[PDB]
Amino acid sequence: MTDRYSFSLTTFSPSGKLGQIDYALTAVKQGVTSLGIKATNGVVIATEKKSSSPLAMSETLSKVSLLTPDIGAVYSGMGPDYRVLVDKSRKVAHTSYKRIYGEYPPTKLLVSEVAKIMQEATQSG
Amino acid sequence: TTIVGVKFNNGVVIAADTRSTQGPIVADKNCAKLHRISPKIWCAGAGTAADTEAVTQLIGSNIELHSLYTSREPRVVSALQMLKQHLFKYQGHIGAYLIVAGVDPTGSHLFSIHAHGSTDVGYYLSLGSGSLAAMAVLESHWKQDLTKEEAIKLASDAIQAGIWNDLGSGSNVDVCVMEIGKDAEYLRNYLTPNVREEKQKSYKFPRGTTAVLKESIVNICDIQEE
Amino acid sequence: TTTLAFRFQGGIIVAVDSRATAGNWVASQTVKKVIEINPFLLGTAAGGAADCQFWETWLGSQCRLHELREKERISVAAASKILSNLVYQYKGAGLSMGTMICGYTRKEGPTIYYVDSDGTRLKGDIFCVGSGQTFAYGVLDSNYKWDLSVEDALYLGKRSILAAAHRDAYSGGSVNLYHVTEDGWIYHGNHDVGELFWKVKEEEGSFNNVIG
Amino acid sequence: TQQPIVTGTSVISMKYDNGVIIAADNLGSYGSLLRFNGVERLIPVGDNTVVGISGDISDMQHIERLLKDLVTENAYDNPLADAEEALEPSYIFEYLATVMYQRRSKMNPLWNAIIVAGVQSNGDQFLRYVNLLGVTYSSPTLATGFGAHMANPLLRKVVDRESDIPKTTVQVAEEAIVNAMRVLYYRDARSSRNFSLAIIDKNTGLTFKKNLQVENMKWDFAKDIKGYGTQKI
Amino acid sequence: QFNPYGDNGGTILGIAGEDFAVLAGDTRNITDYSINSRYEPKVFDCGDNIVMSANGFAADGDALVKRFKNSVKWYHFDHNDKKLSINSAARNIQHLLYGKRFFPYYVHTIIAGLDEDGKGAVYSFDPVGSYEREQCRAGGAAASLIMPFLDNQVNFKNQYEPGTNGKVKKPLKYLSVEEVIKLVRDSFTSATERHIQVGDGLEILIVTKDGVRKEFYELKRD
Amino acid sequence: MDIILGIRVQDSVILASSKAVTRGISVLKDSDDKTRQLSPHTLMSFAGEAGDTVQFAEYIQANIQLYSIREDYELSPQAVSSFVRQELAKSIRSRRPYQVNVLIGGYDKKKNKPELYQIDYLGTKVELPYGAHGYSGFYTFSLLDHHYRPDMTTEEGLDLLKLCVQELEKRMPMDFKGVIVKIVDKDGIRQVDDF
Amino acid sequence: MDIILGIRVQDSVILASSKAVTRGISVLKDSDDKTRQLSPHTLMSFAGEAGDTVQFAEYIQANIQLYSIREDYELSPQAVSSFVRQELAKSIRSRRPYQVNVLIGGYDKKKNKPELYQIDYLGTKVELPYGAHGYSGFYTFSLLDHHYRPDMTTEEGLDLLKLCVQELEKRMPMDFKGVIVKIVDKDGIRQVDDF
Amino acid sequence: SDPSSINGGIVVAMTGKDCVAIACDLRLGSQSLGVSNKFEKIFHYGHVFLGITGLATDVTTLNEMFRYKTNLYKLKEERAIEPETFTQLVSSSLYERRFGPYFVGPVVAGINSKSGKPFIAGFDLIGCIDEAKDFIVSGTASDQLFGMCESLYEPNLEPEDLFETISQALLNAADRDALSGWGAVVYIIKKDEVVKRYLKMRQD
Amino acid sequence: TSIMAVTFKDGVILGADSRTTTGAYIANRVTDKLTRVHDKIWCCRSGSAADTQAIADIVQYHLELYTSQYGTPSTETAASVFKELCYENKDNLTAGIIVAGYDDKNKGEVYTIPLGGSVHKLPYAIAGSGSTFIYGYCDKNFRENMSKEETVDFIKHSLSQAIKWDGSSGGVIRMVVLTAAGVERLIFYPDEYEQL
Amino acid sequence: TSIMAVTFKDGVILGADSRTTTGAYIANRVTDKLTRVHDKIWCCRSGSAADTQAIADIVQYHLELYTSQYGTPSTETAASVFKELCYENKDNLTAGIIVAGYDDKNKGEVYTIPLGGSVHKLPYAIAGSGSTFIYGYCDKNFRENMSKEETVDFIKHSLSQAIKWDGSSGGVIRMVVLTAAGVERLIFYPDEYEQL
Ligand SMILES: [Mg+2]
Ligand SMILES: [Mg+2]
Ligand SMILES: [Mg+2]
Ligand SMILES: [Mg+2]
Ligand SMILES: [Mg+2]
Ligand SMILES: [Mg+2]
Repeated sequence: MTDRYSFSLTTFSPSGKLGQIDYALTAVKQGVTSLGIKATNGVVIATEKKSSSPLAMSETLSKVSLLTPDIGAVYSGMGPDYRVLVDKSRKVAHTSYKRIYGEYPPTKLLVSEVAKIMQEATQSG
Repeated sequence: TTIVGVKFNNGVVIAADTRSTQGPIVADKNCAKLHRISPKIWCAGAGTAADTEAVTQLIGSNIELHSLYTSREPRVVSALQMLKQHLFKYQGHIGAYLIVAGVDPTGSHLFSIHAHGSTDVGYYLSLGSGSLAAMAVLESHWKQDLTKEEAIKLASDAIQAGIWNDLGSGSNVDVCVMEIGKDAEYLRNYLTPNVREEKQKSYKFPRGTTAVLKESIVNICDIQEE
Repeated sequence: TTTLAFRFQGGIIVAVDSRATAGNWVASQTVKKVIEINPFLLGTAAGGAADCQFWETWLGSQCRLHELREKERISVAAASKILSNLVYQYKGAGLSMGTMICGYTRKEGPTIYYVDSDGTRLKGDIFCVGSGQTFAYGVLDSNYKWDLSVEDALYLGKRSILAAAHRDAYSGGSVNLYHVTEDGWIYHGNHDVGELFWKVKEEEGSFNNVIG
Repeated sequence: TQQPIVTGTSVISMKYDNGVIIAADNLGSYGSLLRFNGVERLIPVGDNTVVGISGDISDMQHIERLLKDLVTENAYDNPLADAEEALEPSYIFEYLATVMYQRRSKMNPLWNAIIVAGVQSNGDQFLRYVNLLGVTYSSPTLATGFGAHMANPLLRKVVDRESDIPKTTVQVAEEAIVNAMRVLYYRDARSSRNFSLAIIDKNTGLTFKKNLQVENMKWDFAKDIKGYGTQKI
Repeated sequence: QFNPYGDNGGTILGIAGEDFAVLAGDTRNITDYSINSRYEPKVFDCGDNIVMSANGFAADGDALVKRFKNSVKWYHFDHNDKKLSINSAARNIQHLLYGKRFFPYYVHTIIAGLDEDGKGAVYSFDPVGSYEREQCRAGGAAASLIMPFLDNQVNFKNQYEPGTNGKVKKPLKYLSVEEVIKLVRDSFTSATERHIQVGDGLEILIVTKDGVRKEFYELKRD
Repeated sequence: MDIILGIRVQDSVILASSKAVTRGISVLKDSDDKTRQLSPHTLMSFAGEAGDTVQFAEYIQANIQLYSIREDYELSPQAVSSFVRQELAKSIRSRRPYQVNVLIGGYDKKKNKPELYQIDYLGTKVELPYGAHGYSGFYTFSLLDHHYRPDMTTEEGLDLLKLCVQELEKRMPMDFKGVIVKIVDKDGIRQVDDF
Repeated sequence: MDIILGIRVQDSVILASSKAVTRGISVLKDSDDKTRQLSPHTLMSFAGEAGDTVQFAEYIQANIQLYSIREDYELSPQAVSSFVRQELAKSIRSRRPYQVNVLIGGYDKKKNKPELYQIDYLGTKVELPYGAHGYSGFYTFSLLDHHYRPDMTTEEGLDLLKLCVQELEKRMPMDFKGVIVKIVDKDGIRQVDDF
Repeated sequence: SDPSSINGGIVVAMTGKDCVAIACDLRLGSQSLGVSNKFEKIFHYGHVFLGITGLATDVTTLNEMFRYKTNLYKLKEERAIEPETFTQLVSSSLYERRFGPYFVGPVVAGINSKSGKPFIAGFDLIGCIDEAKDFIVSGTASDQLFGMCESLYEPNLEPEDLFETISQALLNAADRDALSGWGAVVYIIKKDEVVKRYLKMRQD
Repeated sequence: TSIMAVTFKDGVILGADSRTTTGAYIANRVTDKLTRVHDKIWCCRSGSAADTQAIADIVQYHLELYTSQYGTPSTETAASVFKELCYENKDNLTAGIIVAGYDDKNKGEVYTIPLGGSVHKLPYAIAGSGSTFIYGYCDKNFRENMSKEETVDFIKHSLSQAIKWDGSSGGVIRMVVLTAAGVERLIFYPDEYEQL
Repeated sequence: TSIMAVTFKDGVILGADSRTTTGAYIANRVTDKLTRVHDKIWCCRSGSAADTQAIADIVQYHLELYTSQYGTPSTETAASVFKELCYENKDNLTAGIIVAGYDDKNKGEVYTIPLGGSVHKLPYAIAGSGSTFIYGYCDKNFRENMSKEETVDFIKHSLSQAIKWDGSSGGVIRMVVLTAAGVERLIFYPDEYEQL
């Protein structure tokens, strides 16, 4: 066994494109529409609950997720990838911030941590 | 330290004194010993003060992540299990002695936890240097089917026994009431029976009393423009 | 503690600090480390404070009994040896004593005896005892001469305690000066180290390292 | 220097308006072994004093003989031995206190904590403590060993200072003592259910009660307690 | 192993005035984290206008006081009812303490009264009998909390006269008995707040040419 | 080893270090140089446990020489002293700590100032006009406190140093076999061969 | 104290004893005479624990002086050494033994012979041509073994003694502040004031 | 032997009306030997002030560590760290060395730049936070400081009055401690000005 | 602590006191020392409370995972898991555990695991500090194939004596009955058993 | 060691095992631990053999000299002499002695004197290392005013169990019967008491 894929699966093509990132963006394009609007005294995020079946309970599938008491997230694209990112985002808000400073991270820094996780899946083996 | 926990009709109450000490010296005269693990799960700590605060924040942090992961409100038994397995792993070197109390979908709960990782169940419990003074009161006045008002009275009376009779305990009584189907109400400084009397004299000095060698402005601001 | 005593042309200078500590806690700044055995004899106190007080007061009683019986002033040699023989009987029991027995008689002249709780008894010209002894020795050794004036000798003893008071954490408070002559000792006052330090710094130009 | 072998636990006591109450259980422990169940640890001296003793029982028996000998000696050439020149609580205590401190000073202590309870000639309440170190103190409530930690807090709720003593009746005082003995039985691992209680009143004299038991105990709530955390059955 | 010593806590304070002296001490008696008594007198009138307290291990404290009171009695018998002067009492106490040099009374002793010129006097002793006349001396548990405050407020240490900026010290003006008692009460109130062994009650013995007077004050009981 | 002294005067730093090396009963050497040149204008003297002293000194030397080559630049005395402190501070919580006390005498060519740093085995750094380690200060500091001036010449500094050594030779029980004296200034490091 | 040496030559005994008195950290004296004249032709040097040394030496002195007066006669060095040994042998099983080592240098006027006796604190007596106590022998005995002759003059004995002291001053870690040298012969006891 | 009392020294912090004050002695020693009279124990990162008593090597190390951490904080957060936040950082950093701790007694002091609220805090060597309203004390004369502060302190003191109170608290406490003194520094901190004053004291 | 397990005709009964001490202070007077590792496999705990709780929790986990895969475990299997933990970690444990269970095939079984980590299958077992005082009584009074009522009386009388003499034991006498019929909890208070 | 003394209707009976060990080696397997200090005052010895022999010999001397002057001593008097020696020399003794005697006035009496040197008058007493295992049995089975045969059976059964569990006890069971009729020695061998 062992993970013998210790090399990058995303690489620069001759034209300078990173194929797997572009293809990931194509997968996002196929995904259901979600949006965000910022007001003076608040922010709103919204999306469609595209139910795969009417027998399915769409309330159990949360597309909009609480990350911290003051931060929320919504997505477009592959749901399972989102779900694990929310788990990692919630944990990293504690491990790399709340357990150090005794308070929840500001939006931009939590976003920065999420961005870092996504960057690493673009370069790691 | 004197900390107690008391079960009642529709929930549980915990209480604590507010004196933290360094040997025989009182470091803080109004310490907050009632800590929050989750909104409706609270605990009081005795022993090594850093260990009690550190272990409640860690388990409280993991409890929050667990609550988010499972989409369920946190349970006291989960806090209990996580605390005891952590403390057991460190074999008493983490000197945390806790009374854990709270409400959850299963009901109301009251546990004690010792530094080596052992846990106990009870309707009334006491921990800390004033635990014997407090337990004497609890053993004298506790009964089954206490009301909310009776439990708060009993709990605070048990802390008072520690405050007056135990040198390790003093100052004020903090209380937190966790009732089923309700928000937990934290009652900071529920009792204040130890206010210092006015001093005989004011020790405000005349300005210029202290001898000074040098003065200077300290630059706290960043490097300036232009 | 810092105590010193040295012989010179004009007799003996005795100088001591005034600090008493129990660990890091400064118990007192006004402690007397010169025991006035009698009007002619002085003793310094280092080590055990009670042991030095008790037994040097007792020594005064023995010296008084001697001159009543013999109709003659006791010699510094004899007085010092009464104390050293006494503490030697107690050797092992845990007495803690380091003292200079100082006096000025006809037959001996100015004489200093270092007496110890181990039973050591040493005659000498310069002695320094205590936690700050090394600091005082430096100032003494570099500035000492037999032909010092009483004024300069008094200052040297004062300055040497100041040196120790500054550097040694367990020395300070104030300086007590004595001048021992043949006709008896003469007290030369209590000098607060706090006030003395700044005074000496300015007038002497020393302690440039310290900001004043 | 020794170590205690057969030991007695808490002695508890308090002042009330007309006198003093003192109590102690009837156990002589041998380490964790509850060896002897019929040990009287309250020893009356005359009709005005009761000495309560905890700690080493062999030393208690020695002290018991000293007090017995003290009564004999006081009667010698003393026509007023049963009147003006009878033994006072204060005399008995000072004697014991002298002995205890002398013995600690020879590095061979009587390994005990003692409470002398009684009423003086003028009707004053006497209650004072002495132990193996010769340390003495007086208080409206006094207790030894575990009693100090658990009984005193309860007894001090009745008589918190000197001014509460005249307000406290013998019925209230006895009730508090009996409750304290129950609490000690719940919580002291070296205690027994059986105890003795002595009241020394300036009007009704010495009332010595033997073979008392802790009663009205709460245990029913134990049935509901299951496991140590997660267990339901 | 048997330990012949113990710590009964407590804190005492002696202050010498111009024509008076006070010796104060809290009335709390303790072992470890338990209170033995909220009122156990610690400062004693020993006769001949002398007040005494031997703070630390209470059994040795009581023993010493008892032996000194006894010494006052026998001083009267042996020397035609002569008054024992405070300096003579002090030297006598040194010998009582040094008598047990190799098995000491585990106490810090302080006595107070008037000297033979009628001025206020306080003497301070270590456990083995080294002693000294002092103007100001706190002893016991909260001594380290009280002495710095007294250096500042009685002797005006580190205090200078405004405008001069360190050049002129604040003058050492004499304090009245009412002024001293204020500093004593504030010393014990502060010590009670920050030291667990201090509290319950404060008993002050004031010595003047008229005799010995007592004053009692409540302290916090926690 | 035993005695190491340091004094910063007007335009130079002077380090005096004992020559004796004693292994218990016998004095094995009476000409030992307890110092290493870290850079052209930075000298470090040292004293402590046997082996650790030289091992540490040479390790520091190698690291500073490596830095000098990499950057083609001499680190300031302050920078070198901070590096050394960190190594000792790292060392004190190691499995087996370096038992070494050092003085760092350097001339800062940028600021045109002499600089003396005293660092003990715990990583306790202090910048001083004069310094010592072990018992050396107990004997010498009273003399230095008295005579020292910040505007002293190199020759005056050496005279005050002789007085310190004389006091040591008088009152110290151990025979430290005299001292090797070295001067650090703008022109670099040189040894005073007659002392 | 530290170093005491002894050498018996043709017509005299020479005792060399260090001048230093050290109380832990400081050298309190550098002119201490570690010897007592027991009788006109008998000298005893001594070294050991502080207090005990002088107390013992003076006690022996008093006893020999008492004997001298009572009998109007000087005891032989052998007789004095046997008395001293017994006192030390008595001392070693006492509550608190005298921690003192001695050399007894005497001239026997009856036999017209110099005599050197070495006695340690246990009461271990040996008559020797040359002797020492403590670590002194470790440094000096190889030189004495090589150069010593029983027919040496006093001047030659002093030269060999200088060589021993030089070796001590070179290899001993402690500064013993030189030695006081005394000669015991038919004319009595005298001190060599320049050494 | 005891690491917290080898080098000696003290720090005290007090709150006043719209101001805080933090002060320290200047002594560094090797037990009985005085080594330095310029060893300052107060540091600042932006407007947040940190005093540190105890083992001097750890005082230096922790200062360098918190400079390091507050510099990275500022670069990422794009703002200076606040006293409340820094207090939690000090606590976290100390507790991560739970079974091999820095032998120190840190003291945080400052004013929150947004709320303007005066803030002080103290810690044990292992990270336990003491957030007192009135005053925080630390060092080898902490008992003495507790005694001085408890009697001298009163709430809502003006900056120039607070200076006198904290100065006298420090000075007289240090004079009853062998291992403290050799000079002293007092910081008077207001929302947008900080004054630093070196005090004249006895040098023994 | 006073604990015991006794096999009888219909199965097995576990018995225990309820006292937990810290020195001479009774930290808990209503402790439950009879703990469940499986439906009809229980244990009695003595020694370090932290250790025996930690062990019991791990065993319960192992038997739960065993049951998910291989069905109901035997009492012997449970005892083996206890032993494995106690034996391999003997240097860091202070645990004396009695394991008792009911199979239909094997019926009532009792295994005792003392400090060393050895295993001993017995008709009945006694353990804890208070057991020392009842070795004589239990050996004289135990019979095989007793009835439920006889076994309850045997345990009640035995632990009554252990409690009477051992200061470390006391409170209520808890019992758990394991048979084909199911799991029955019993409790007996001081006023009942002290007069025996 | 396993020793006991039991009062009954006609007087008192002393009982003891016969094992004396040096570590795990049985130095003597036929020891007589029932020793005579007077005609009808005997004792059972436990602890240091040297100490208890030395004490018993001194007591016998004291009671012999007592008898010469004041006539037959009471059992209480004998117990007092034992106590005086054990209490005053408690620092240098390791002795646990049971004193048993028969008067005509007082009948059978038993006094136990444990390590500390205290005295306890009891209806019956048990002591020695093996006694720990029979506290439960003896407490349940003892009755006052038993017959001679019942008391012999009680002691035999009790010491049988003490011997069974205590490695320091063993050998034969010796007994001494003290009544008005006189002094009767009894012995019971392993083959007899082991099968009980
Ligand atoms: Mg004498
Ligand atoms: Mg309290
Ligand atoms: Mg020899
Ligand atoms: Mg100083
Ligand atoms: Mg023996
Ligand atoms: Mg056997």
